[PDB]
Amino acid sequence: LDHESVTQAMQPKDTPELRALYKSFEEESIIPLWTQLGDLMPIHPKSKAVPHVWKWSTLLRLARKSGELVPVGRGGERRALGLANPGLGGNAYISPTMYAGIQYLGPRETAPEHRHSQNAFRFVVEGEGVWTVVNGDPVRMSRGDLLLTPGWCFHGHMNDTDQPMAWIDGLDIPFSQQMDVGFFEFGSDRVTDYATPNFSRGERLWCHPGLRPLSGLQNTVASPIGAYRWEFTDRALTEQLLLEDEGQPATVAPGHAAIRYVNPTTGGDVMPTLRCEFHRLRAGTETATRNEVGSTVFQVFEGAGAVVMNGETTKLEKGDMFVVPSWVPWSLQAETQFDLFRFSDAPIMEALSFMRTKIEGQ
Amino acid sequence: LDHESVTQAMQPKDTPELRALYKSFEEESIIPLWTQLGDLMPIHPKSKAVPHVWKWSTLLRLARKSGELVPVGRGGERRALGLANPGLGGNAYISPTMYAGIQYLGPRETAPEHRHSQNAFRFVVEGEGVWTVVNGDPVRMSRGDLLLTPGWCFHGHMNDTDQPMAWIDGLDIPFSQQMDVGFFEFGSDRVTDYATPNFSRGERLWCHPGLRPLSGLQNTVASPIGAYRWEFTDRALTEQLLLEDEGQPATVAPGHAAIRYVNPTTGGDVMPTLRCEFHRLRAGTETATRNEVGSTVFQVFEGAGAVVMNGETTKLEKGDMFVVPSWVPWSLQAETQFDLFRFSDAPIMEALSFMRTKIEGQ
Amino acid sequence: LDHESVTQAMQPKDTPELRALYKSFEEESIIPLWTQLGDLMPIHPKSKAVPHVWKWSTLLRLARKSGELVPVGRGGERRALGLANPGLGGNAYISPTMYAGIQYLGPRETAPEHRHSQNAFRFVVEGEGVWTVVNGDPVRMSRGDLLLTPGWCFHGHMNDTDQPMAWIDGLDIPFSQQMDVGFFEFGSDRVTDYATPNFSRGERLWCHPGLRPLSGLQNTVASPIGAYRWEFTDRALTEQLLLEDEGQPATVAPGHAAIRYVNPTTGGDVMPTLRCEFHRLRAGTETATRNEVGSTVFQVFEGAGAVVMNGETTKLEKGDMFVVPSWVPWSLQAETQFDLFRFSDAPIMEALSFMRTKIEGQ
Amino acid sequence: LDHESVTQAMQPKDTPELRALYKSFEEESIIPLWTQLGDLMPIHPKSKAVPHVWKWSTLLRLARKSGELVPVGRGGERRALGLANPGLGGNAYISPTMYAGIQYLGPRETAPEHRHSQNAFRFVVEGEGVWTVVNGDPVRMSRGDLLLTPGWCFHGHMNDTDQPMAWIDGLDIPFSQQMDVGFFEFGSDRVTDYATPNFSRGERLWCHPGLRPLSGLQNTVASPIGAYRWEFTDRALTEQLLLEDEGQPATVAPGHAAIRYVNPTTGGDVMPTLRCEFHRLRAGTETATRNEVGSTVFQVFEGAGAVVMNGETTKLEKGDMFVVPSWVPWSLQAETQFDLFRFSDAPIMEALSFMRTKIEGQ
Ligand SMILES: O=C(O)c1cc(O)ccc1O
Ligand SMILES: O=C(O)c1cc(O)ccc1O
Ligand SMILES: O=C(O)c1cc(O)ccc1O
Ligand SMILES: O=C(O)c1cc(O)ccc1O
Repeated sequence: LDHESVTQAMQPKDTPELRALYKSFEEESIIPLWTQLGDLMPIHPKSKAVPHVWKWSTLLRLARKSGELVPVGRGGERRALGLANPGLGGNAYISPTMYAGIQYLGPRETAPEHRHSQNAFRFVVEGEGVWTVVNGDPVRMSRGDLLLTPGWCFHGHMNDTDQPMAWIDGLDIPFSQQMDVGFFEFGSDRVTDYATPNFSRGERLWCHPGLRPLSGLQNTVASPIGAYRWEFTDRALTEQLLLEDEGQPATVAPGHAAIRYVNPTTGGDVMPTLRCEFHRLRAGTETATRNEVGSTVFQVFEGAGAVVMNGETTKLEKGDMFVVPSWVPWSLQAETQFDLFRFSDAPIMEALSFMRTKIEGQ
Repeated sequence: LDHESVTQAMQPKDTPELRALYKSFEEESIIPLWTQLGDLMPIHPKSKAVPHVWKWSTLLRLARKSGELVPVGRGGERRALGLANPGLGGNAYISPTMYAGIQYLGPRETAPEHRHSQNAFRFVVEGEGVWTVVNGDPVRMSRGDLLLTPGWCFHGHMNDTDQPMAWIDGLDIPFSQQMDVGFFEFGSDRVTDYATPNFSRGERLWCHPGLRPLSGLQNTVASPIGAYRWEFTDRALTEQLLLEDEGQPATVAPGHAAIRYVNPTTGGDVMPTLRCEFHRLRAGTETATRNEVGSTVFQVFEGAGAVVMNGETTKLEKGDMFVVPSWVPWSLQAETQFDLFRFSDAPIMEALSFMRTKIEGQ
Repeated sequence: LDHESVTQAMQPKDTPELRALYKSFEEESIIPLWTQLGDLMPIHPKSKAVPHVWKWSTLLRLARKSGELVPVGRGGERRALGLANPGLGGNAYISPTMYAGIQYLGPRETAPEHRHSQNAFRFVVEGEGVWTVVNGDPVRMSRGDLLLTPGWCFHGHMNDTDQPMAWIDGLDIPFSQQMDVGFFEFGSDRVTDYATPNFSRGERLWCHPGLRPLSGLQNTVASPIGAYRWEFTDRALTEQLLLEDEGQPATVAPGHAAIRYVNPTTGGDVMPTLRCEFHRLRAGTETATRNEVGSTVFQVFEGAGAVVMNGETTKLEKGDMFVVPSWVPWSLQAETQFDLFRFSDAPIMEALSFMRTKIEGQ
Repeated sequence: LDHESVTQAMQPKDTPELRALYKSFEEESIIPLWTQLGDLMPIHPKSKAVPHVWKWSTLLRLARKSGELVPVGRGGERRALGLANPGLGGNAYISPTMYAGIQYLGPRETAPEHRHSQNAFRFVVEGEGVWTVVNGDPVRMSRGDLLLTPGWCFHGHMNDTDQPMAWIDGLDIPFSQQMDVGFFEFGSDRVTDYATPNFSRGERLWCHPGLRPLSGLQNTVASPIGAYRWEFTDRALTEQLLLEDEGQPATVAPGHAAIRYVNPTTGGDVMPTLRCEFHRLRAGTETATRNEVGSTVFQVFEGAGAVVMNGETTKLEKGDMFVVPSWVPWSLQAETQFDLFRFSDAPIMEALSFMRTKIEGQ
């Protein structure tokens, strides 16, 4: 049974006294339950957000043009283009939980030192030689690099070359706004440290596999790894595929290599509200259909193939971004070898025990 | 500095080419960051919900009248009156995270066996001899009793007497709706077990202080205590006040006794999304002003006194309910001995490391 | 295969040069592996301690006589009689991990305020009106009461009546000695607070089922419950048996009711090194045979029946105590209703992932 | 005050009746507390084990000679030379908790596939081209490499060259024997997989910094990293020293670089009972004196310098090994740059809340 076909027993006699009680409800800020239980409590998630794809060539065109018409600054903070879900009523929200944005930084430009409670990351698909300084620690950016900017950490963005750089912001702005959890402070209009060191202190303490500095024995809520570089991400994915060739367990599913970016102090997610993963599918691979609670977003990093969402196949190229709202059945099909970057609100669904998963063949 | 007075550097020249790019934004579901950073990222939480009080005598009048005009049933599920925040745009939400409701159950009436992912509790200020059956386990209800109804547990409500009963629902419906996390199923139109045992199985395994059944060694995400009875709550609060008389640490603050309802398997909160507490202030007590992230709601259980919210003192009687949205400075003043029941979304703010606290004298 | 029948390939030619190398080993503090792998690394635990029973009437006789011949004091600290395992080479160790002792306190006598790192508890089978003061907090003692005395907490013992009292100490002295973990300090020769309050502060904050004081929100490594009283222990066990009569899950095994004493801040064990449980078997009940890693000890609190250890049935009366060393197969058989108190080193085996369990019918 | 000078009040009158009660004690396996509280409960740890150094050139000489006189085999399992503490009564125990051993494996020799509950690691100071197969996964060994062999994992050792190899075993045999926690099984006399792959599967899934395979989302009690290679260990230590040159936090103490080997699924220790660290001191560095609960052991990997234990300076060269029993004050002084490998029983002291630390300048 469901909400579209269950017997509605309460439906009250439309008398003067009834309408007067309803007038009374309006006055006293009361809304009766009966007239809407179903809206409030669906059979399964039925998101206001809608599955949607953004074409990279489109995003690029509008990003370059923004580069012409407007400087990056101080009220607006970033020349960034936020992907707004058609189903979310004009809000700059790619899902109810996440903001997803393309930030363009033109030659020699800078962004200034700020912090907010909202958790953030920067993912670079094309570009080079911009540097984000986090809590004073300059973190070089380049193709394939995930940089983190966990909540309440100072950060600003200096471009060291005559080249523009395009990256994606991901944040829990939509969660943080709706739940009243936001704080924000100012730092400097120049980035705090103009130095351009090829690797960051955080990297240099923390990017040694299976090793922990004795000066860093305390666990952290977010990750101290300022950058997860393309190289390591690439090699991990390749080994998983080589291991598969060799008949050893590694891949998540046949032909489907994948890793999660993690906080090394805990082995858990990079930040309290956001999970990041990277996936490499072999040419020909088609993932089982999944329904998962919460929203995820992917960007095609390399290769060619397709998503299916609610049964609708959309063809996908390098750079394209799509969102799968809560519970929408989704799968991915690689034409060539298909490299994809992923973020979701899953750590929220998981901390609060709201997660569920339906997979096709089980 | 803040968002009302920082220099806005980006403000682009209003040319034809600019307006064309903006037209282009609308078409492609893009919203640029610059025109609204401040809305998105405030200096501190600035909730859409508003501090509000509901007068019990008012809620009672409208609840009784609902008892006349409408039966409790099957589409509408409950004859319950939801406290809607004036600041939340018509939604039946007392805060962005919580639903708060007054449910009236008339003589001999029943509610039927359902379950949903949404977490729930039932708190009885006046009434007797209704019974909620949880996963088949009948749980008697009476003045002062917190009953839990954790997510995904079957539940229905049979009234064993010619008396009406009034209680409050509290749920994370507003969280669960906005985050797309809701599921819902049907059970029976009679409650599953008409038996009326004076205490429930859960109570009888789990309400022995400092003792755990060896058949219940596994930890749970929600509490197995079906009911936290007035008696124990009352005695705890009294002892804390006696201990204070005796010069021993106990009270949270001078004259301010208080306890948190807990999951005994973990010592943590009753449910993943909701904290419940009970407070007893001595006559004359005035709490330090607090700002806390997330929303809380209180109901005056006994006595007389006042709240101050944003500096506005409101006088309060037995049964009244008020909400303090995220970050609104609040304090409480007891005229007589002031007993109050409390719920909040704090376990969410805390799991996700979003919590902060400003207290007056420190 | 095993160590008694595997081929020994290394066995070196007994030449002058070999004996010279062995002489050399002795000199340099070297012991070669080859000559003893099997001693060092058995097929399954093969404890030096031996299953043993102590007859209460025996312990009582020797305790009273100790009462005549010797006062309780200041070097010797306690007039206590420690159960020494025949297999543990003269040490006052009931198992390799635990000390088990019967302490006699005669009329009007006191013990003085000390503390040590070693974790301790006091369990009273017969007696009344002695009081242990813990960190200044007087904790009354009587038949059935478990008192805790966690490591590094000051404690002393005043007897308020013309009656002697007999209880059992349990401690991790044998663990703490062998692992070099012991510290010890002095407090007073009178107990710190001669007052005799019928319940202790700790009880009065913490013994309210499912409730936590807001002044005690921090988790603890040991339990803040100073006393787990007979009443609650008794009622818990009875309810589990009533629930069984009623066809509801409760008992661990058919006719076998049981509870674990717990730290309410965590739901975990009372102390880092020691687990305490209480068991009530129905007349006729015979438990499945178990092998568990680590040692346990039981005292018959009420009733009559038997243990089987390595196949040897021993008949048991009120007060008797037996130990089951690591991995010895054991079971219990109730003739009448059989009440038993239990402690083990299981939290150690469990924290370090050394635990295993073999049960007969599975 | 202490146990050498506190008043001994109990000392009973030596009468016939007293001696008869004592005779009675012996018969009934009772040992009275009074006559020995102080032995049992010292003021601070006073270990039976003694600070001791083993000279590498000595260990090497006896290891080579063992290579002549005896083959590695099947009863004796390993041609390994265990460092026995003079203070531990003939047992092959370097401390009460740990076994420390030097294993010699001659040309073309193998060890066979076994497993035991006891946790183990292999650390190579000099040697190359031996391979330990763990649960079928061949793990190459070379200078500076820590290999893990967590409890209950099959393992055997094949030497692929005409060269001998010398390494150290470290195990919790002494803990496991004394606490009755040991199990042991047989596998094959050839290692299971003669293949010699330059890196192991475990490495290849798990040695990518800040990355986790989605096929390995479950946490583990021991580490899945089969090998922590010299390279990464070396670079980590160097960066910490470069960071210090650059005025950035990194080192534990001035001139004192250091890392802990960790389980990447948790950020915690490599195994439940054993901590491993590596330290690199700058020439001239002298560490503050420490007292720590539990025993540690170090091996000088490179450089030259000294330890001080109970005030006794001993000079130290490449390969030397020393043990610091529980609570012995210790410090380290580098003459040249001083590289050292370290293991301890600290995870035990820490899980059970027995740890304490006294440091000189605080
Ligand atoms: O700092 C950033 O790059 C940033 C970018 C956004 O699109 C939104 C919020 C931010 O703080
Ligand atoms: O079952 C209830 O009593 C209930 C009451 C509400 O006001 C909202 C949702 C519910 O499930
Ligand atoms: O304080 C006690 O009652 C005690 C009794 C013992 O048998 C051994 C150590 C102790 O500290
Ligand atoms: O497998 C080994 O290399 C080993 C070595 C030892 O010295 C002691 C126990 C072992 O299992």
